[PDB]
Amino acid sequence: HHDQVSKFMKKMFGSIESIIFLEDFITGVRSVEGEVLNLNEKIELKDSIQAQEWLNILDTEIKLSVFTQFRDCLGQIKDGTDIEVVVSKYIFQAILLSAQVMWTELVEKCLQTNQFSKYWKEVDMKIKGLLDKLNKSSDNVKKKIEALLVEYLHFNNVIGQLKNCSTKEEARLLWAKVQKFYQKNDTLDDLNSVFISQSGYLLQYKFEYIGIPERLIYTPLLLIGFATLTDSLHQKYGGCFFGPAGTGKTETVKAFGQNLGRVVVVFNCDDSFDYQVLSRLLVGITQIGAWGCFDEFNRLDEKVLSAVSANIQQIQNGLQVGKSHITLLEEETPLSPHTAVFITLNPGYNGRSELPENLKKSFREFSMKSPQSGTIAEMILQIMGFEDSKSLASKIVHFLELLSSKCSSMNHYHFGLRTLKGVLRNCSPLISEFGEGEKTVVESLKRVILPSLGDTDELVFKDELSKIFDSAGTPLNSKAIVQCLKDAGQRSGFSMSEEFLKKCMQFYYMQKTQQALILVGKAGCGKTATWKTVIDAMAIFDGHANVVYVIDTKVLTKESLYGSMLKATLEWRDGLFTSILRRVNDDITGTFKNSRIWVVFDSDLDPEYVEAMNSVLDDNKILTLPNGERLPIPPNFRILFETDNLDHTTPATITRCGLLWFSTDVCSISSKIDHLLNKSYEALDNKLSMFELDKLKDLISDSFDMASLTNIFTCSNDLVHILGVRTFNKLETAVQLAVHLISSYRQWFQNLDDKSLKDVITLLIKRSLLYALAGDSTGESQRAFIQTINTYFGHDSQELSDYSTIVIANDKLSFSSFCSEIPSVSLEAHEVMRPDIVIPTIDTIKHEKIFYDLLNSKRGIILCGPPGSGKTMIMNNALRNSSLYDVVGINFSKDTTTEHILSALHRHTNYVTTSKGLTLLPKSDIKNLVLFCDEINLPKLDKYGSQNVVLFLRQLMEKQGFWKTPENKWVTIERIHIVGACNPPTDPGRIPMSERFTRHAAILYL
Amino acid sequence: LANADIPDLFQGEEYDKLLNNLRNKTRSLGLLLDTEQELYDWFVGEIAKNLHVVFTICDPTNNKSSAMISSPALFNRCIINWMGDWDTKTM
Amino acid sequence: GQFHWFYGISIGQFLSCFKRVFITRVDEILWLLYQEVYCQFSTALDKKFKMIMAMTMFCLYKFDIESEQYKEAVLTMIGVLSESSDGVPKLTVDTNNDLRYLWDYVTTKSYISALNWFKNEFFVDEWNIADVVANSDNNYFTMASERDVDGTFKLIELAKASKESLKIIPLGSIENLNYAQEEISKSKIEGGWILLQNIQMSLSWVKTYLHKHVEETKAAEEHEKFKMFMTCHLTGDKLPAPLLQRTDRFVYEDIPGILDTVKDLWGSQFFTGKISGVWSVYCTFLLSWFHALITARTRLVPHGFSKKYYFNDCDFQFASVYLENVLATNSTNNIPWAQVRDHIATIVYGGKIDEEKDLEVVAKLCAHVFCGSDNLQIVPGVRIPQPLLQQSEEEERARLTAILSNTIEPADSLSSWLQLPRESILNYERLQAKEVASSTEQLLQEM
Amino acid sequence: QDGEFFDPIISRLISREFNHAGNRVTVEIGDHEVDVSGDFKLFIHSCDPSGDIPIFLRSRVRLVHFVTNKESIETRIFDITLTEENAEMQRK
Repeated sequence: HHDQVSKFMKKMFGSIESIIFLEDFITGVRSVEGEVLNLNEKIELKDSIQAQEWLNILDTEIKLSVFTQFRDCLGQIKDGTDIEVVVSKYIFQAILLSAQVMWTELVEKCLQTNQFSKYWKEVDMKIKGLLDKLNKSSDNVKKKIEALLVEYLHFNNVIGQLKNCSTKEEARLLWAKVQKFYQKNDTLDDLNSVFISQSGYLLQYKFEYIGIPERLIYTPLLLIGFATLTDSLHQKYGGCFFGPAGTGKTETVKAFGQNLGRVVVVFNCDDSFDYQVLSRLLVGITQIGAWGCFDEFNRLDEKVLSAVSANIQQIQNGLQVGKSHITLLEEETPLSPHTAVFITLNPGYNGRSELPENLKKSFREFSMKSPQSGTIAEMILQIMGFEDSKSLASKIVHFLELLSSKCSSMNHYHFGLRTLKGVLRNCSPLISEFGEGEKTVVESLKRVILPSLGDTDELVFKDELSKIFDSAGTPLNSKAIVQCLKDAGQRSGFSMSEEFLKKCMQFYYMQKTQQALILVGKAGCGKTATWKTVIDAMAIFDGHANVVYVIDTKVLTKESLYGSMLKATLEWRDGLFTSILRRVNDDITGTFKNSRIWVVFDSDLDPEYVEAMNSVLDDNKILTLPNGERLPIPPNFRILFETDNLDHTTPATITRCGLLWFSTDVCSISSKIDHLLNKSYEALDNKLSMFELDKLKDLISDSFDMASLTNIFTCSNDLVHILGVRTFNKLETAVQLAVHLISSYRQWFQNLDDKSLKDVITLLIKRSLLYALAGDSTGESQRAFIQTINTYFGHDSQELSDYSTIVIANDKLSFSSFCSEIPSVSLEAHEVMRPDIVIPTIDTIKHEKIFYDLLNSKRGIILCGPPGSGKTMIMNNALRNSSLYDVVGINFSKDTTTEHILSALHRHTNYVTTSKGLTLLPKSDIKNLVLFCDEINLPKLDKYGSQNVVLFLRQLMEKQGFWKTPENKWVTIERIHIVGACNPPTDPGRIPMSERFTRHAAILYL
Repeated sequence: LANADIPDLFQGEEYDKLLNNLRNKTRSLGLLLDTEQELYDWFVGEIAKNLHVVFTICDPTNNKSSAMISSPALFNRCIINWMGDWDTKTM
Repeated sequence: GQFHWFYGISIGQFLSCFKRVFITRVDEILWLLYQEVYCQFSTALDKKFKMIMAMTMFCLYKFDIESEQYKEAVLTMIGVLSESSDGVPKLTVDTNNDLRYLWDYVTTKSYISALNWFKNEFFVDEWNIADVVANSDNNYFTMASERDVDGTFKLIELAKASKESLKIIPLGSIENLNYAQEEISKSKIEGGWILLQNIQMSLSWVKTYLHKHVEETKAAEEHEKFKMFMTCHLTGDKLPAPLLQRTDRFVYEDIPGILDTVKDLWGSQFFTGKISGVWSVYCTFLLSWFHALITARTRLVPHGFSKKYYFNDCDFQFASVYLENVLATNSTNNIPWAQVRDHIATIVYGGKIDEEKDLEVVAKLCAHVFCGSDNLQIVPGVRIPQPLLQQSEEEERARLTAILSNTIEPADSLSSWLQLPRESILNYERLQAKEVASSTEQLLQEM
Repeated sequence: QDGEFFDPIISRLISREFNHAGNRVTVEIGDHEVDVSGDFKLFIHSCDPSGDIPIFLRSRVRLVHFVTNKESIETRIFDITLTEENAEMQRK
């Protein structure tokens, strides 16, 4: 066949992907990058020809063909030809070398004359000329221009530096440090004609094809690395750089190779890599005379490491001596003296790693350091469309550096270069709106850096931003978004406060640039409100619908969520995160093109889960399967993360995504109430006449004013709270209770006295307010708080007593206020011990009444208290009595799963497939069901520290529906209640609960 | 001990097989139970009255044996009894 | 042995030592023990642990033997050397005089002296590796040392002065280990001395071939007078304990002065022949001083360099290679000097340096050692003038050797020569005092 | 050879438990009931004192220390001292 060899070339060459034929004749080869190289002589083939014979000719011709394309091109530029001309007809590898040789020649003479300025503009113009050519160019040649730009920037940078030198000695020093590409206008053996000088040392360009690789930006640091590599190689020693991950040590060795026309073979060591394969590859590298880099050499297993390290010595000892043949893998194999071994050394937990002893007198160790960013910044600004790239790069860095020294040391704050690359990345669309000016940079600083800052640091940013550079007075997209945001919130129930507008604005501007968004804040900050409000405002402003998928991240396993593979049958089933993407990608049967897709993760985020998606967070925007595939994500599809803390996540994960730190709650105590009330009234409209509703909403408004409550909520803090929850999150507990207690007595509000009516209202409100602030209190404290309520409420208004109650007649509508009445119990001998026996107390009735009231509200209940305090019985007996609710008992243990909860429910529940909610999970019988979760603070948490079972209940409490673990669909639970008992978490055995779950609970400490 | 069943042992199909066998024995004894809930509560109640766990821990000082006494389930539903030393008379 | 792997002792080693103690009577034999133990086991420890075992063994004897007033006085002194406490001990006319002489060392802020006080008080001949080897009655020895030095060259003069028969064997590649195992079996029959340079690197082989080989060779006692030596590095791969216990142990703690190392660097340089300019030999002389000045700084840390850095004869070689190359590619005009410093200070030697603090120190050394017109003055006493017009290459070798022979290294060398302050040296002396004093108190209370 | 690590099953063989028969003597090991000889002997050997054995075993087991301690040095220096101090009485 012949054509079937092209597959295997990718491996044995590294640069090329597939080979080009005219069948009888080989016209050329194409690289993994897409670039097409054509040979000088097309190599003739016959059927009875061997692969080894024909391919060997190709390796030779592929190098010659590069020299041809190089000399052809170099000669052209020498004859005053614009570089824009050359690009279109010559392969990158060739044009790059031609530039380098001419550049070097042109600057070499320019050191003598000192005619730098004349050459500088000249170069600068070629840069601008290349840039504008790129905008109008075909994607393939688009790679080639960009790759060349990296180089031309290097050229001009060095010249500019050279212009600046105090003297000529200063210029000859700087020039010596640089990689100078010389050609011999003397000689034969053309493959050996090009050589490279640096620090006085020379190094022959071998002519291997490199294709068009992603070329690293030239840094002083990069040249120094190149300089150490050349210094080791000159004395026939191995190059080795140790240092922290992400310092680009292998990329350097890749680039150092390219600069010299070499495709480096990189061994990723200990990625479950066989010794037998490496031993083969080492023989091949010593024969073919290639460069091998050991990528993260440190990570090898001791048996392997010994064996490998000893082999490597053979090679490096063979070179230093120059032995023609060296023995390794117990066979006599010949050694090319062009061969080199490179070792990159990532650090361990213990320290920056070391080479094995034998390798210490065979290699030269060097310390890679992160690049001082200024130099990277300037080039990046140059590429976009500079304005003054030098001033911005100095100014941006100074400012970022300044923030770092001037802001508080906060965990998630990164003012490292990653951050400035990000400011710069965000800058490009921004430039489109405004200018390649500082002003566009200024805006991008506050688009990225500001959404992640917290109030103290928020001014430091503003103070030092104006201190370093002042740009402008007025902002675009100022009116238009804002009225679309106000209109969305009025509709949603929300209040546009300073902060809620702010964090809504911060968010709007970020979705634009960022595709992964993070929202971090305390439980009940306003996140769900911010994004649900902004996303809603965009369907008003753009006209694009949204399709939101809110998933609890840590309720499901990595297997339930990304895609789980079974070890033996290798049977691949979808998951949750991947399956909702296949609607958009695989079969966009309906309208997805014009829609916006948002996949929200409401639960706490951890390394293991984000690592399994890191590819979407990368510049890739594709999903990588454990087995089988990569699925690409559209620009519509945005992933949000709402969470309470970050401690677990990596700085690398933050800096890929857009981070939105909610310093404080978006909204005022009052404003919360306001929304809460109206949210409660809407529920009632479905089960209450408008005449009734209109009158009852009027009552609420005139009974409780904010001025009184402000002190009440303030005094709430001056109090000892078991199972602590903050004041702001306790609010929903008041209003939901209060409105239900008043809708309770609705009928007796028709005919009752208007002064007396207010007294019924005020009493209920004083009651509902008590359990919502002091319900989880000692009750020794409750009694104390009761007086505090009475104090701050109107003096004349019906005062609260410990056992204060409102009573109406058995057989006739009536109205009077009497408290503490008890039915009297007589039980037989056999009855004495029974799992369901209550001897009612003044306090059993007190708790059983309030407990029942909260369920009428349908707010979840946490009964916290000591063992044998009766929290289980009070809950059980109030419900074992009534026809309405039916109890279901689950005991939690240190390690209980979310399936146990489901299985216990399946016994008393019946799924119905009604088209109204799709799947629903009401109770197996008509009337309401109550899950009693006993020992709720018992199940343990992921090593990160996140109890999924609790988050699952939180899913049921907040979302009201859950995702099916195997079948992968949304089922909305109907009419089911969550109640829990727990012990004080000061007790041993006990686990601290997430505020994000306890916020939806009324807590009664008994 | 907190419940009187281990949920995991009998789940899914093995829940259905248990549930089938449960109906057989319940009727054999002479009682049919209207609901699915009425059945399981017989099963659990039977375990609670027929299975009896005695723990023998030697050094309660040991961190693994401390975890026994610690465990709430065991602590509440067990009768803790002390025999820690032989007295001079019993010796 | 708990702190360090090489510091092992068997019960039999203590017994054999106590037998040598023979071949108020109880009081004299006791004093014979302490001395003989200090004599045999001081050798297998480094200078820090020598001083630790000195101060400890001194208090192990004198607390039982002398007064209770003695006990708290010396202990309140060891507390001052450490950072435990500061006090003036209980003072009595003529009551104690040796103890009164010690506090004089501690109060004079002189630390090294007060630490060695306890060594002199043993009244023992501190055995020279030769004496130890001569006494020792085994054909095997492992001498570990810090990477700064190697006792390879001490062994050459040790063999020359008695019994000759020196055979240096590098363990390098398959060839060296393979040639090595051949030279081992043949030298024991012959009776020649053998050296196994830097075994730690070739160690995987040790556990298979040497571990069995040395264990099996109880006929090595039967074989001709022969002695095998192995060189280790203390900071480095941990030798098998069973092989280690079987073989005798020494720590080469002998550190050369600045001037001595300059003379030792320059010494070999004539063996290379002649391939370069007369001028070059001046630059090779410059590097000789430079290398001997950074190596001298390497030990002094933290005051001095931030971490322990190791510099090699490879670092000199890579530096001299660059120097030959710069003089080969440039004219003989002196001014090439600018990029000579940069390349030496940042690639050749600054390569291993990772901390920015220390990278500036290597540069500031190059500032002084390399750039220098007419007069350099490397050290306070010694001036190096640039090559004369006569341009004799044989004269200049002899001139530059003569400049070494003229000078004698001062008392204050580490502060005068390495341009770092005197107050830093004292700070360092104080800290190594604190380390010895601490570890001794810790040891006493533990027993 | 490794006493530190010890599985439960030997357990009935450590406590002297048996089910006696007309001629045969059986011991339960994990599952199978196996016949005991009586010519059969058991020793458990351990190398490190650092390794802790189960309380079950330690109580049924006769713990004997073949360890050449630091305490052994005091005993053994007296024998060497007396041979060089009063050779007439150490001989006798």
